Amino acid sequence: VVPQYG
Amino acid sequence: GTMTFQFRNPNFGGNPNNGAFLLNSAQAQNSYKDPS
Amino acid sequence: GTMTFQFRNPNFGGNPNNGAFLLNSAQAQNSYKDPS
Amino acid sequence: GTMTFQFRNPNFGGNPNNGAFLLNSAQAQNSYKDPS
Amino acid sequence: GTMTFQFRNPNFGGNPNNGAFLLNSAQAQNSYKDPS
Amino acid sequence: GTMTFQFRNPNFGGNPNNGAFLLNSAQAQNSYKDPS
Amino acid sequence: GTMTFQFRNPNFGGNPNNGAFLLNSAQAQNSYKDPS
Amino acid sequence: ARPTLMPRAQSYKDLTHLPAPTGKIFVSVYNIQDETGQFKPYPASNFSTAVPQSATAMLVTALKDSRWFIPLERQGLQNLLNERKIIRAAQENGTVAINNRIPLQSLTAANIMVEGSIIGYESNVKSGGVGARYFGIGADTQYQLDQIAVNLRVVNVSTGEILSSVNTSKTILSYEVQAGVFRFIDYQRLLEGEVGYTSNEPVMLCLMSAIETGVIFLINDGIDRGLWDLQNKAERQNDILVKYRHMSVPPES
Amino acid sequence: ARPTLMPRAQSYKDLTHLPAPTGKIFVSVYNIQDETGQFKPYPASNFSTAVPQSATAMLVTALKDSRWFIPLERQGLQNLLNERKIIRAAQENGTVAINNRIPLQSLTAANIMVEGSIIGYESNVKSGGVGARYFGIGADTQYQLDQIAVNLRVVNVSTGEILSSVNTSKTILSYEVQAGVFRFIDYQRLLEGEVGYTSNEPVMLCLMSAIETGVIFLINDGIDRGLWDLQNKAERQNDILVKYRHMSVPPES
Amino acid sequence: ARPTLMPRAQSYKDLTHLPAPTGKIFVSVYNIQDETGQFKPYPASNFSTAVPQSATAMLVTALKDSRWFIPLERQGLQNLLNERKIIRAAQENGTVAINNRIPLQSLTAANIMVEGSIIGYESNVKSGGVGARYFGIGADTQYQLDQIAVNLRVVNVSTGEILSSVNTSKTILSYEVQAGVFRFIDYQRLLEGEVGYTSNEPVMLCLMSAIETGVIFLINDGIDRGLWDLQNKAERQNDILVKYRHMSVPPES
Amino acid sequence: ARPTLMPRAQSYKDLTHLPAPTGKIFVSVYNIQDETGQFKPYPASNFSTAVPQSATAMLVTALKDSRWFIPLERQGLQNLLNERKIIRAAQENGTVAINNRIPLQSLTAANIMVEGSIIGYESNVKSGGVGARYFGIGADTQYQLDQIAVNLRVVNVSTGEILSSVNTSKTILSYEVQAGVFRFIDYQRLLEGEVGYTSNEPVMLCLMSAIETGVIFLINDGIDRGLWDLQNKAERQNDILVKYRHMSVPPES
Amino acid sequence: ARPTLMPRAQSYKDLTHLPAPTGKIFVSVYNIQDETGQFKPYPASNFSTAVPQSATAMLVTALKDSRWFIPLERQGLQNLLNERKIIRAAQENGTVAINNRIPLQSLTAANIMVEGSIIGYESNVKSGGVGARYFGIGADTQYQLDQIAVNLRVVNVSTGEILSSVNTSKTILSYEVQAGVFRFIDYQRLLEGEVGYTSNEPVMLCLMSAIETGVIFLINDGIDRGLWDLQNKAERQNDILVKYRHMSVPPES
Amino acid sequence: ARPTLMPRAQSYKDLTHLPAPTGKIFVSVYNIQDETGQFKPYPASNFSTAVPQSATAMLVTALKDSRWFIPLERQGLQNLLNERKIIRAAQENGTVAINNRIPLQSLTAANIMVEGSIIGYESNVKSGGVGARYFGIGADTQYQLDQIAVNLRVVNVSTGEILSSVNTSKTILSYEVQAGVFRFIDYQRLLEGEVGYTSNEPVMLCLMSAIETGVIFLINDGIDRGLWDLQNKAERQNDILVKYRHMSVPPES
Amino acid sequence: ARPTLMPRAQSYKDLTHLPAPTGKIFVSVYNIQDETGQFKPYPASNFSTAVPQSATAMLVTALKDSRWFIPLERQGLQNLLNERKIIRAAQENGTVAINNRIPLQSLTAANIMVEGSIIGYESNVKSGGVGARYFGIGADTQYQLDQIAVNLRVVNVSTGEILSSVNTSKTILSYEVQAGVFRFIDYQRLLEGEVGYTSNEPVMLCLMSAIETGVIFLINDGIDRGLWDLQNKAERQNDILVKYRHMSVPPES
Repeated sequence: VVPQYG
Repeated sequence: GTMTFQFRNPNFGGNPNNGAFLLNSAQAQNSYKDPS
Repeated sequence: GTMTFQFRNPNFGGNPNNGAFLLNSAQAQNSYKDPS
Repeated sequence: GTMTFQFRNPNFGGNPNNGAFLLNSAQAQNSYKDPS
Repeated sequence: GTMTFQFRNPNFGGNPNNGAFLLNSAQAQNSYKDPS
Repeated sequence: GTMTFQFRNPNFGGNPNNGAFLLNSAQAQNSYKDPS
Repeated sequence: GTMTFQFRNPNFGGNPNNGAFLLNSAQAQNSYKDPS
Repeated sequence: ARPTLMPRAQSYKDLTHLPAPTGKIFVSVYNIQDETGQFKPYPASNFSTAVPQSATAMLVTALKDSRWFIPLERQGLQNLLNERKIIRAAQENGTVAINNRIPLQSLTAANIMVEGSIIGYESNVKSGGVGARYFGIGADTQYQLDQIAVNLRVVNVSTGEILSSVNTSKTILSYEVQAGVFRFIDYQRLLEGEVGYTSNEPVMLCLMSAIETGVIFLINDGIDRGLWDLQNKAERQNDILVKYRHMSVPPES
Repeated sequence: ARPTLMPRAQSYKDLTHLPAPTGKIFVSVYNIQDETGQFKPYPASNFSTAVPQSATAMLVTALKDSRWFIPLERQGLQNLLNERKIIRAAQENGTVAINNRIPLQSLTAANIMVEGSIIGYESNVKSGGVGARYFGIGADTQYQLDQIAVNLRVVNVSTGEILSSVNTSKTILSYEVQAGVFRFIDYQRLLEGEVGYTSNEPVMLCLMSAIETGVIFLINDGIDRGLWDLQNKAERQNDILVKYRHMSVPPES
Repeated sequence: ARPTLMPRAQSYKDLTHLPAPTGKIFVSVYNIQDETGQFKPYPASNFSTAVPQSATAMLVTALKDSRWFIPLERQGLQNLLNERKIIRAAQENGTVAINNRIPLQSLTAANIMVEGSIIGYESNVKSGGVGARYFGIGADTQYQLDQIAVNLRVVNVSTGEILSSVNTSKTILSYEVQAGVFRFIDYQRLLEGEVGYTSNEPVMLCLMSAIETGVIFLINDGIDRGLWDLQNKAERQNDILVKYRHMSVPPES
Repeated sequence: ARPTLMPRAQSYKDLTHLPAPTGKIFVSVYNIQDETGQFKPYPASNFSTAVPQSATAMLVTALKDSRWFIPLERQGLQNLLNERKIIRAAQENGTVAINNRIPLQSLTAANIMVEGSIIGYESNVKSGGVGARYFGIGADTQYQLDQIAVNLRVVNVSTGEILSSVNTSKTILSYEVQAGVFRFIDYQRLLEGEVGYTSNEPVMLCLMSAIETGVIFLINDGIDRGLWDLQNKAERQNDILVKYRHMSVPPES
Repeated sequence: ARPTLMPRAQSYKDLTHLPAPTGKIFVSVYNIQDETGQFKPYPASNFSTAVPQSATAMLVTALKDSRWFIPLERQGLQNLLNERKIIRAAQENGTVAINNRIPLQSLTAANIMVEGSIIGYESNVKSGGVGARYFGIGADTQYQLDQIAVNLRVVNVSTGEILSSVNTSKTILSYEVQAGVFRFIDYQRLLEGEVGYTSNEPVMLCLMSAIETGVIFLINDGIDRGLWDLQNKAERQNDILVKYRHMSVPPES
Repeated sequence: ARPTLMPRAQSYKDLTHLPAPTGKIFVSVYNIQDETGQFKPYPASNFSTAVPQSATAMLVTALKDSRWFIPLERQGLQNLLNERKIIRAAQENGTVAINNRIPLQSLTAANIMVEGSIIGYESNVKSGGVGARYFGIGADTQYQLDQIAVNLRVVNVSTGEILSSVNTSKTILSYEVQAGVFRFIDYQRLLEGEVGYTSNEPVMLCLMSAIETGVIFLINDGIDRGLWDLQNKAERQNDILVKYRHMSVPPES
Repeated sequence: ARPTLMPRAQSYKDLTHLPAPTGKIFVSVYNIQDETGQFKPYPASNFSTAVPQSATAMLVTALKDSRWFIPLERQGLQNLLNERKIIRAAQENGTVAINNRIPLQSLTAANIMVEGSIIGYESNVKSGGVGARYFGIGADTQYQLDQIAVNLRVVNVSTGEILSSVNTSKTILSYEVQAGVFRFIDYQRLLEGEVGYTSNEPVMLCLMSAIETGVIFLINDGIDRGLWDLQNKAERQNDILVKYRHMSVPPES
């Protein structure tokens, strides 16, 4: 994955 | 590519070379005789 | 693009090639006979 | 290479030089006499 | 060098200057009289 | 310099301007009358 | 500068424009009548 | 005329209504070069490129409207670092103005970085035309269509591998409709008329819609390979996603 | 003729009467490049660009008249730092003149920095013309319209993210009206006349009005996303703002 | 028209269904130069190259869809190292954002690196045409075919030797079909018509299919010389592999 | 002919009789670039610019005659620093000549620095012409008008903000009047005559008058916003100032 | 059409079946420059070279298929050293991935290094044509042949002497066959036809076969001068070797 | 022909008889650039400038003949410093020749430095012509006049302010007179003649007279503003000075 | 033809018989640039300059034959310093050859240094021609004259002032004489002939004679202002000197 910050 | 509009008639803004073909193709087509 | 004004008549400042078409299209149109 | 479409007729958008050959090759081919 | 194919006839895609030579060389060669 | 071969005849791949000189120089040379 | 040799005749490798002057200057010079 | 927003194709209305993720992804777009190598032919100038050199600023807009990405400006990074040097050199002294009194935080850096190019431009793929004239009066049409192609690939900035890469295409249609009259109406009079119209699709606008298509192919592929999650598994079957999932099989020629 | 102010479109009268904010925003505009890549065709020179290279000085003017921004000169920053070096090297000695005796404060630096480009220029999008001649006497018209597009994006200088980005467009209209007479009036006389007129919209002026439109799209979007506040919440429904808020849906083609 | 995926030839459907390996091979593709040296002739611009400059981004896509390779981005390595410097300089301070709090690992580096060039482009290898006209009515065809060639070689990064090298070719076909009428129908009337159509194969698309062919020649040769193993020895006789193994004898002229 | 002063427009007679300030303002003009990007078309050379590259030396003259500014030479600053190095290196030794025995003071530096560009040049905005010929004898006129625009902005050198910015425009008028006779007077004789005359407004001279207008817009705006004071408040209603204050509303199109 | 392997001449079938040596020779090919200096004439672009710039990648392929040499990549040496720096900088830390855990060995370096150039390109060495037309119907042919020449020399890397050097040549044949009819068939009808065909040998392909010939002249000369041994002395009289040993006497003109 | 001095206009005879000062002023002229940007049109070369690049060496001559200035060579300063390095390095040793045994003094440096540019060049400001032919015999004239403008400004080298600045102009007149005969004199004979003559004023010579005028405007202005004194107050009313003082009001257009 | 000395004008015979000084003056000539900026028009190449770039080597010859100056080579100073470094590095060791065993003295340096430029070149200052033809037989002439101008100034190397400066001019005359016959002699025969001849003065030779004139103006002016002395005061009235002293008043136009 790639990190999602929201 | 790019389409530019140009008049095909040298009466308007156009290439003056096809004027001689334009008048010769019209005078080979008229059927109108002299009214007398 | 850019529209430049040019005379279509070689009497004025214009392309000299359509002079022969201009006089031939006018002499194919005149109906005036010789007055006598 | 690259094939571009062009009309071979100066009535449409085309080279105005072959108009004189186009009308001369058609008037050397017509068999139609004057109806009277 | 590089040989590109081109039609020698202005009826097809070709140089429009040799149309007048093409029709003059054919009308100097025909022997066909008018059938009547 | 470099000598490139070119046909001098517009029937083959050649400059179309000397077609009118080629036919005029041949029709000024023929002595053949009409057989009848 | 540099002198390049060129034929002045369009029969050989030359400028095709002076063919019409070459034949007209020769047919204005011949005195040979038709033998009969 | 009066100015307005840049007009959009169906792809922008398709891109805007994408389903919501759980969180947005920080992304840097450094440079998208004009790798076509193609310039415009005659009668245009010898120096004018066929494709505009602004594909970098088109992707960053398209990522921003997608509601999935938060782009970080790296194209004007040399100007952004110069503005922070003007702050930071003044922060040591007491000569700060009323603005920028608070200490600035460092640059936000991204987890991915999408980059790519415009992979070739081909002019006059197809051409044609139909003309016809009866006695004095006739008409003719023409058309030429060009083709453009855009590569986009997503790079993981931690390792350096390339996660996904797509190629989208677009056909630039140009046509022309004309009609003319040159005829002898009743003896020694010459009627004559001409009406024409052309239309060129702007390659500036077809490049924007080819990039907007390539973002939806990037976003939908990430949901497939597990690169990132949607906010709901039930919206896997979204009607915008299944439109761009049944296009994943390429056309044949 | 005599010189005057540069003429303005409806967008400048639209931009000037914007509602008042609480405070102005310091902004730096470094460079707006001509990313169109398009040069002028024949009969113009091969080197002349189609779009002028002065889009940087057009935005800084448009931000200044907006009564919302205080721009800081960063285009002539290399000349501005050289003038302060002439002061500061003289300030250490006693050789200061009567001016500049007081110590200068540091450079004011900005909170945002708007940058962008001219995203493509497309010539001859539409063309047409109607001509008609009866016996000797007739007239004809023509038109060509070009298209320009300008990107503008606002960068937060603290973090580096891009807060908002808009694309505005403008159509440059050029036309030509002409009429001519070539006719044999009574035997062996030739009457002849010609009257024509053209008009090209200046792309220098359409670029200025496409940038002035893009600033109002930037300012109105900031009130929507809460980037900055108006001076009164009751002026959210201003009749200039709702004109540019109902244009936020783009046109379709 | 509307954008879609880039269309593919038979080689991409041939490349996708390759048999599965045991593991994938990390590979770096640095640069594939346009070593043809050929530019486009008249009436195109003097500066436009005949082959697009994007052969690097075409191979990395073709290696990625092959399900055999994991490419690592080295073309944007100068931009990738700049993004990690923004992280790593912030990692020493406490000014990291909520993202990138974890320490990043080093760059993944490859075991092989495929590189190569486009070895020459030759225009108008064959040309021809058949035209014929009877009285007034006739038609004509033409065709020109160009040729492209792509070199690809796999380099072992440990020692520096070249493991395998292949040259693939492709013929770009362009043709034109036209028919015209110029005839005197019944006295003093002139019937006249013209219908034509051309078609150029895009060299952007033939370059993509010449690279996709060269990858299958690279993969199949590695199974022969023991560079890498398939997942099963029984799938040595795969019907895609034996198609590209009976093409290993080159054509003769 | 014999040389004289450069001719001036109405703006220079308008600029010279400005009301007196309390004191003059030191100002540096570094560089005013030709940001038009436009070169001259055929039959001129491909390299000749449409606007002269000397807008820097035109503003410094216009500021000097205004009786409001004391300009400081920064364009030849690299030559001015080299002359002072020849003095200062000789001042340490006893090898000074009879001149320059006294120690020189440092460079006077400015409080403001006006800079700007030429924002675009547009050729053939309007064109037209009327020609008419009766039997043998007739005449014709033509005209073309170009357009130029100049930006000027005043920068505070202490902080770096931009105090005021104006855009002035000017239309370069070119026309041509011609008349000709070609007629058969009495049998087998040919009378023939032609008289013509053209006139081009020099763009060198219209650029000078567009800059001289922009200085009065800069000076009058400073009295409005309180940047600097007049010598008397009663001369706020000066008849030159109210001419350039009722022009502050721009023209509409 | 569909892509395939690059077609080969008789020289590649001649090169592949060379007799076996005792061992292979490591060889580096750095650069083979286009030392012809010749560009393509009209109607091609002024910038397009007559010979492709990819003679380096053609020799390395030809040495590889010869079953005598193991080439080492030195053309992409700057990219190969950059990949090993990414490994070696990570090898010191514990941040190596699962690949490249083992320490890499140094670069394999060669005992010889073959280099050379393309020594001149001459266009239109011979030209001719035969045309003939009887009444209305005829045909014509043409031909032009160009010439290319390639130098290759083997350098001992220990001392620096040149062991052997050969020059191989190749003639690029281009021809054209055309036939046309223009004749009056029965009264006032015009029969007319035209059929033509050209063929250009690709200079991309003749350069490849001139290099493949020069390798066999290099290999066979080494067996003569004792530079390297065959696997058996009885295969000195191989029928491929005696073909290229009785060609060692050059043609005369 | 035989060479002579360069011919002079009325301005050089006007400049030479200026009244005497009390002392001369040392002055450095570094560079006067061709800031016109204008090149010569067809049929001249594309690279030839319209104004010669030697305006620096024209001013230094004009200052020298004025009997008011002592110019110091700064254009060949890089060559002058190299000659003194050859002396000074030999002066330390005993290897000096019979010349230069005495120690040289330092460079004389100036109190002012005049610099400037050629502010624009405009071709074909006015054109015209009158032609007329009766039966066989006639004549015609033409004229074209160009315009040049030169800026000169005096810089105080101590502070850096600009003391005075003037702009001088000059009109380059070119004309042509021609007459021709083509007539049938008595039957089948053709008389024919033609006599013509043109004249171009040299722009090399009009540039020299525009600079010589600008020096008298600089010298006369210094007597007005008290920059320097005449040798007698009674010669304030000199008849050369009052000619250039009643020209200080510029012409109007 | 066979080579010989370069032909000389009257100025070289005028320069050689100058009266004798007391001693010669060492002089350095560094560079005389082609400051005309003018290139040759069509049909010459676009790159060929109108004036040759060898004015430096023409002055050094002209100073040498004058029997007044001893020139020192500074144009090949970079090659002269390299030859002395080869000596001096060998002089420290015992490896000097039989030549150069003695230690060399330092470079002789000069007291003055004359430098200058070619101040403009103007083509077609005057043109004309007279042609006339009666029946079949006639003739015509033409002429064009160009103009060149050379600046030379003498710089004192001790202080740096300019002692004297002169401008010399020269007119390059080109003409053409032609006659032709085209006539019908007795019936159907065409006599025809043509004889022509042109002559261009070489601008290489007029530049040499304009420099040789400028040296005599430099030498004669030095005797007037007391820069240097003749060997006898009685030869002040030399008949070569009074020829160039009564030319010191310039011509008027």
